[PDB]
Amino acid sequence: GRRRKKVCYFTANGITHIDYKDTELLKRFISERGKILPRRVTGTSAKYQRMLTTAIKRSRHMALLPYVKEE
Amino acid sequence: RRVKKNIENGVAHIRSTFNNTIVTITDEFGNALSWSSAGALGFKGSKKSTPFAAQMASETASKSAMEHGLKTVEVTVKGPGPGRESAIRALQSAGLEVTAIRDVTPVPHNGCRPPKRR
Amino acid sequence: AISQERKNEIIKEYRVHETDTGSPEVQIAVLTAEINAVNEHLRTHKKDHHSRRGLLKMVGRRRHLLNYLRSKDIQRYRELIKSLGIRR
Amino acid sequence: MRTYEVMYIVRPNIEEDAKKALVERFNGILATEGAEVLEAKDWGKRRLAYEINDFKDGFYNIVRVKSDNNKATDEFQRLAKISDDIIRYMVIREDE
Amino acid sequence: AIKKYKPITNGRRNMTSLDFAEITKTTPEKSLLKPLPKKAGRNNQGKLTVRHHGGGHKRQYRVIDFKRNKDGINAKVDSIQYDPNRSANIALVVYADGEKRYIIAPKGLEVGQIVESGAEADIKVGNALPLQNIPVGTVVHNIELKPGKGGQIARSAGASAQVLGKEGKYVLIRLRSGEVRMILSTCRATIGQVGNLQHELVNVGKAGRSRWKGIRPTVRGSVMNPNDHPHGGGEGRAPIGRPSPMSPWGKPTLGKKTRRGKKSSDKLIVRGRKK
RNA sequence: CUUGAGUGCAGAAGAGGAAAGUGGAAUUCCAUGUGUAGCGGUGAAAUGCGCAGAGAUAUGGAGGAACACCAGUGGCGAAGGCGACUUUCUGGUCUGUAACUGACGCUGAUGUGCGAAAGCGUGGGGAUCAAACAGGAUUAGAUACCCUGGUAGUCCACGCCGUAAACGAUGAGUGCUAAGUGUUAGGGGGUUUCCCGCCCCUUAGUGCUGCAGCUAACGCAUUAAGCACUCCGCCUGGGGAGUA
Ligand SMILES: [Mg+2]
Repeated sequence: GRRRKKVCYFTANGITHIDYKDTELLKRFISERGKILPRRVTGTSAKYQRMLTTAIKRSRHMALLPYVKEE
Repeated sequence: RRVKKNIENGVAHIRSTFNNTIVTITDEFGNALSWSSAGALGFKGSKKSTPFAAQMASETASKSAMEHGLKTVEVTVKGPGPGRESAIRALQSAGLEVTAIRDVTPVPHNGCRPPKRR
Repeated sequence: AISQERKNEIIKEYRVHETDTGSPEVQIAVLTAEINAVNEHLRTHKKDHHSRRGLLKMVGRRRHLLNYLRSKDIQRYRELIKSLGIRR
Repeated sequence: MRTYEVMYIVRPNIEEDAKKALVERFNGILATEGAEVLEAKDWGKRRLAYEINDFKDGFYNIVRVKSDNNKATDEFQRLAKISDDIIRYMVIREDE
Repeated sequence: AIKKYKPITNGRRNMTSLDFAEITKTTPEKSLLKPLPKKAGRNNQGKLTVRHHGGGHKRQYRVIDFKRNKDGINAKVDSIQYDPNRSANIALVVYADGEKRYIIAPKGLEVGQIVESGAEADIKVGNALPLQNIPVGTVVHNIELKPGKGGQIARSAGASAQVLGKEGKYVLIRLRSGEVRMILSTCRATIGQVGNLQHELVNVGKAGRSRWKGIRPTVRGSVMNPNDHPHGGGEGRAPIGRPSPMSPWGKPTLGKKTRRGKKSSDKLIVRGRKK
């Protein structure tokens, strides 16, 4: 309760964010390949997953951030 | 030219199914020059599934690849299979000068139903 | 939908006195407005489940509060059916 | 009455003049109907993570309108996909 | 919509016909009309060339401006009307200048809606303008193949073409019939599907209702005697003996191609799908 | 009369629903450039595709359907169900609050309506996947598994049927009775310079281990199969038969 990494990463984000205007919360929460870091890795709380998810997705159709970066 | 595209960096693309693996060496573009098939080299079926096929095919196209002549080459990798690791090794034995390997196992986002069976 | 502005307005005329917010008169009026709005949305979109469920809760409770104001009083009852023009 | 942002995206290959009359026109078509062009800016040139018609690279534009929900996107969506200069676009409400 | 008729007798059971909900008046403008005798499918001579026409009901010619020639000038729409000689219902158009001209009706047209004929007339339903300017991924009716004639294309009931893309000269288009053609960049056209969509769910219902139009009967070939048609003759009923089911005039029907491959537009034709 | 119920006021969240709009990968079909003799498949094979240059490789085009990570015993909803994103419309829930009406409540026969997938009509669409079917192989034989193709259909819209292991095989509602432990949205307070961090408490659903007790046993154990009340539905040996 809980065996994941630290509780309380969120101390530097909230209440509402991003939506696209902040790279400085953006790449922290994802990979280098393009996929997302799960909640096991980052140590964030649950709703922030459920926000930053849609944050990056809105960032993708505006092409601020790739669907894929393997090259 | 045109059949003899001489450069010092082209591309290699690789396949490896469970039952067959094909390799090819092309340009940066690419435009295609060589290939080899485990079945082409006499093997059949159950012996296409061998790691050694990676090697003898790797050589077997690498020769004509450096007949045109080439120093370096990139390596794409598809095909979850045995030989995706081995052909790299035996391709270094040819004496060529890979700089990077890109594993692109082509994954969809559920574009179509896969075969139910089994 | 409705929005608090409309709601907080119309109660002032039908509220039996000043501070009140209950006094079921209010409630059948407000619910009346709601069901009409949702009913026209519902004719726009013929097919749904959320709505008709929602209505029939509202209408169902409307009938009840009405059956309550049929016996706590009789004058308010007639007065409100002919004021709002609902429930023949 | 509710708070919309909007982003719109334009190619680089146009001449800078067309960008001017386009933008001013465009804040026009968000303005004309009673709904308020409030705070217009330009995040500007930037490279994309991937190409969208064929362009690696392109322009961005940010503006803002607070309005009723009946005046701005109803016109902009119509005048978005037909226009061969506005590439992509997306509109939201006040959430992050 | 189509209103089924309650069966009361034999000759109504499968019957069906239209509701006429897109109509405002019934009697037309006298002026634009123009008279029309009939021919019953036959020549300047008098001989029958096309079979089974004539027998029908009387009618007239409602004129149309398919050109949409006068450009720029905004218009309005103050009425609909009915048109026998085409499936597509028809609109009347008070131009700005007091002129009056009839136009085929796009689906979803509002009386009082306004519609233009110009280059700078930005896209809506109804507006008339060339192909070069239109965006890709749009449905369009009443294209001209040639500058200034009067359109020949998608002019019937229901939906219409698709623009797949364009060069500078010429311009592509996919039809219904799904088939492709290169079209000029400057031919005048418009946008929006055509009106009446359920003209085809009409179960005509009874024999007369072909005569009312009118058309008239067509007799089969395996019934006649063998002069008049090749299949004919035969004791009792008549399997078609020969292969290659024939017209009365030889010349098969069933699979044979009759496009003449020397025609000039055969380069413009690509990707023949329906024929 | 206010404690049940409902209305408020300030708030929290959500894959709750209907319609429209947008986008990337991927499969496929075709076109073009590159280039030769195999591809693909199996446990082993064969049938098929291919010198008309396949497959492989690169570019760009069309086209339908589904939406990698995220996703978790997580959430929502009355159930069936709902996972790309954005807008429009819109249903209910939980907390705190307590002014506000002052028992308006619970259950619910007959009726009325929503209801997986398959199925049916009418009309559109047709990329995969794939009943029926054909061929191959195995096999004593195989109209079955395996393999290569492959239509309806899957898909959309308006209608219709109206069922399931529709399952937790546990009716709804209220109330009382040991703890521990995680989790989800909230609320009060102490510590902290600031809790955002730590701790203690309290509501609502959510999972596991567990006593009292029950149960024939397995097991349930504040999300009862315990202690009781109300209301409804249902069973009276098995086959015959969910048949006539
Ligand atoms: Mg609890």
